[PDB]
Amino acid sequence: LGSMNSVAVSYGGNGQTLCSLRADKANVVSCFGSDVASVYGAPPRLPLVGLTGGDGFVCGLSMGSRQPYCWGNNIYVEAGVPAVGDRHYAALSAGDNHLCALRQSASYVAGGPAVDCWGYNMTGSFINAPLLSITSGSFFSCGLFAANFTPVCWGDETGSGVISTAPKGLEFNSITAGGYHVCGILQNGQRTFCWGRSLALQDGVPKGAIFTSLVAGKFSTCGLHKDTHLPLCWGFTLPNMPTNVPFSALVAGDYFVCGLPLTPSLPQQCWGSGYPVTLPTGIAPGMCSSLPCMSGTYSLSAEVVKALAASGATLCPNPTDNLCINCSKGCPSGMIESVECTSTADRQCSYDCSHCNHNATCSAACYNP
Ligand SMILES: *[C@@H]1O[C@H](CO)[C@@H](O[C@@H]2O[C@H](CO)[C@@H](O)[C@H](O)[C@H]2NC(C)=O)[C@H](O)[C@H]1NC(C)=O
Ligand SMILES: *[C@@H]1O[C@H](CO[C@@H]2O[C@@H](C)[C@@H](O)[C@@H](O)[C@@H]2O)[C@@H](O)[C@H](O)[C@H]1NC(C)=O
Ligand SMILES: *[C@@H]1O[C@H](CO)[C@@H](O)[C@H](O)[C@H]1NC(C)=O
Repeated sequence: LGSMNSVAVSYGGNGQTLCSLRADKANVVSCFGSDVASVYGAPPRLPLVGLTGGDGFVCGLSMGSRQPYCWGNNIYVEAGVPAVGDRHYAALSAGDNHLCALRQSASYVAGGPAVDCWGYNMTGSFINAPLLSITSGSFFSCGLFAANFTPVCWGDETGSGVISTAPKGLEFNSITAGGYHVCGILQNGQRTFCWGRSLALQDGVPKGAIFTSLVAGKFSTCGLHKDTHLPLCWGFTLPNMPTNVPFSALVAGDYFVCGLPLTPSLPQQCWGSGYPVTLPTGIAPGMCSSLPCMSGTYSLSAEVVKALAASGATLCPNPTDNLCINCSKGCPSGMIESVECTSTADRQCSYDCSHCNHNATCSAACYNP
């Protein structure tokens, strides 16, 4: 998820691993976490200028050749350097199951593709116009035009709406993509604007917040304040960020966020930013009932019901009725059930940091001072 930076995180079923460019070394990457493939597969002496991560893989932009070099255990992302030839790339961005690479000016041809992408349902060349930056969602990638600074997205739009609902006309300084939404900092005034049919935008942007950079998970978004350089995170199923430590940059996994401290002496910190819950779909609509929800199901809160309800329509015929959704069975890799499924909420998951002894190699989301 997100864009290229000095730090990156892999996430998903294979574990959670934080990779960072060591400035004390020759811009060589060093990783740690539960995604063992993304730790020990890292190139041991390949100088890199940037990093980006996805579901079980991390890709770096080489210094020498300025081409993508990927490692990890994602079946849709090839290990090593993809079939590029002579092209060179300005930036990288990794989604769940795909990598996108913004071509350098020297490798760009007029009226031709600006981005090369590899991955599931994403392998090909895209936007036929120069872009400044690129960012990747779960199943899509976005970018800002060099001409008018307006955003454009490509890929699978299902569940997000980020391609058609893109604010073509607003000019952005930078944009970051979450799992099903995109947030950006406006060029004029540096306000934060987001789009995409996601519960990460259920409450909206924190009032009066000016950020320098943004990162986003599946259903959450974090930002660094302009002055204090302190993190401010919001979104779905988010618990009440480290308030003390200022950061120079952030990076977001699917359900955790890591930050490179502004002070180079202090080590990296990571914290959980939520957990997945079963939500009603077209195929699994959920039971509208006037009575409390039966065992094994929970009453979806009225706030999210209104958010998931179409324009000018109620989700259940009788608005007072409870919408009962099946309780989630289990937690994703690295997390364990912290709270049981009640009649009012789904089961809550937290990252299992109990097996973090010496030479245990636990999740990257468990690293605090
Ligand atoms: C911003 O600039 C881009 C690139 O110059 C524009 O994208 C092109 O717009 C023309 C005119 O509609 C289309 O014929 C092309 O197919 C577009 N190219 C691509 C790759 O999509 C974009 O329309 C401009 N937007 C604004 C608001 O100025
Ligand atoms: C692969 O991604 C597709 C996205 O395609 C885009 O949206 C559709 C509606 C068309 O306008 C197409 O030209 C666009 O490129 C998804 O529609 C499709 O379901 C995805 N397939 C799988 C197997 O995930
Ligand atoms: C729970 O799942 C079963 C089987 O997948 C389905 O038939 C049922 O409708 C679901 N219950 C609710 C309340 O959605």
